[PDB]
Amino acid sequence: NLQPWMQGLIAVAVFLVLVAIAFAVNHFWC
Amino acid sequence: ALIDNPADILVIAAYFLLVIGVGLWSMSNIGSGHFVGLAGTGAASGLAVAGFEWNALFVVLLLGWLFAPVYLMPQYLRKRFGGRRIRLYLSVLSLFLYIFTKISVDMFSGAVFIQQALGWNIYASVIALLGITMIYTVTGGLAALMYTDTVQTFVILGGACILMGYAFHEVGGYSGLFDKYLGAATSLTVSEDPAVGNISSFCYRPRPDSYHLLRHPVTGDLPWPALLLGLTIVSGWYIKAGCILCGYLKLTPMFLMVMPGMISRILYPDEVACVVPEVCRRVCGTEVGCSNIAYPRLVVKLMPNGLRGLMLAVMLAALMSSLASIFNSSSTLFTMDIYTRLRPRAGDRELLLVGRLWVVFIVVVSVAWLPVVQAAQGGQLFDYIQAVSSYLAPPVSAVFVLALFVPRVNEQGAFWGLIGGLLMGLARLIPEFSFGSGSCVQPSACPAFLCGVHYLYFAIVLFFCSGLLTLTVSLCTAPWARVVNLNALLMMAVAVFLWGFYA
Repeated sequence: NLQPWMQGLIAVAVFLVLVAIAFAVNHFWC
Repeated sequence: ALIDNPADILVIAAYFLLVIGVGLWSMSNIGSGHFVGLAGTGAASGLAVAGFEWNALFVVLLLGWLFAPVYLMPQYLRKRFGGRRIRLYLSVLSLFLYIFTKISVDMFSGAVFIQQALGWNIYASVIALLGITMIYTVTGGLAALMYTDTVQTFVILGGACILMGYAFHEVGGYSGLFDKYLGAATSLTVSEDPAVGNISSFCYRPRPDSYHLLRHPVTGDLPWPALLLGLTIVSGWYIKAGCILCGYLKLTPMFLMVMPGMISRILYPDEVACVVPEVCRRVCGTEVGCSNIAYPRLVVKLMPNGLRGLMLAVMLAALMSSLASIFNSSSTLFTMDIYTRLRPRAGDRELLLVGRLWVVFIVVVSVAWLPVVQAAQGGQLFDYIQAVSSYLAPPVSAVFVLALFVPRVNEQGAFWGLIGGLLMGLARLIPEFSFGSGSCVQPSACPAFLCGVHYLYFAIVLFFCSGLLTLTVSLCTAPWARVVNLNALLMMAVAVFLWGFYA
């Protein structure tokens, strides 16, 4: 039973991971 | 009645006098329609209604940013497909959707504000609303528009915050609201009609999942898969920093309307949460359900003596501006897109007389439609708006998307697919308006095939089938930017944080 702020931080971390992936893909190749 | 005190009428008259004065001197994102529908759905079903707007943004900006490098609304169809049949058909859908989801709903929200501010009948309310709308339009209201639009959105939202606190102070704060709401229903659950009999507890107690955006995907008011996919489909039909600010102002409504909508059910359970048919009629005007009185009732019975009048005036002024603007747009579309095609002679004065007569015609049609609006989708305005959009727009969105992506589509195939999608959508619009919708108290006789599925899953089905029809027919017939991006991702992160918090 995670607290609401745990869920919010989990969502933020997941989205930041996705953003890092989207930045690394174009950092590597266009 | 509620505003019978001199102060409220004084502020209403002052606000309208200043509006008319600026209009003579001449010679936005959120209106009253949403302020009514969102709050009503929040009172009726919880807070999954806010699962629309947030989701919409997380889609819109995505399709506002992940489509720009690949695409760079109707004008694109005009260049890609050409001709005039698609232009005329898109104009027809635009006019019909303006009548149904922009004019009928705007007058309905107006009649759900004057009704709870004065007590008048629906028709007695829209008559006054349209009279003042005519006064606004004949005084050059559109001549100002953008000039006196920002100020409106600088108060209607700002004042909506004043109500927010006033609403959140009467429920013991934010933490208090989340305990009171689940324990707030009506005390009148007995109907004098023998057929209705005793009312079950399922649809007069607030839903058990009134605090979770992700409702059950099979038995939820707003199923999460349907939510996501249907909204990303509907949003296709309905600079960058402007989009970032739009998202900032699109995140708020959960705290500004949906939650103060939830507060209405717990301060006014007898009225806002009425379940007995005849009790709602004496409260509302309809026996299907009346959450739509959530925000107006809250505004009139909660705001102080002097600011209640200001809130009523601001809501009515924004509704007036929206209604006049949509009337002008509809008239222009009719007299420069369809009527001109029917009459190429292009009369000097006919193109203007026909515009005004069209304005009167759509006023009449939407007035006749008002009873359907007040009793649509269980008496919830937001549900009705999204139902009509789900019934009409997804085919247009499918045609647009497959034109952008697939280069093998044909203009003739596109048009045939569009007519197929419209016919498919009218197989739930017409049957689920003529037979009614009804609440749990009086379920409608609509076949389970049509009304069984949520309108968003129907959006999914209709979009996919319309796309398939378009493709098969087309084949068969004939052959500082860095700073902006950083702010965009910051806003997207904040939005997903809000989603996770209330997941």
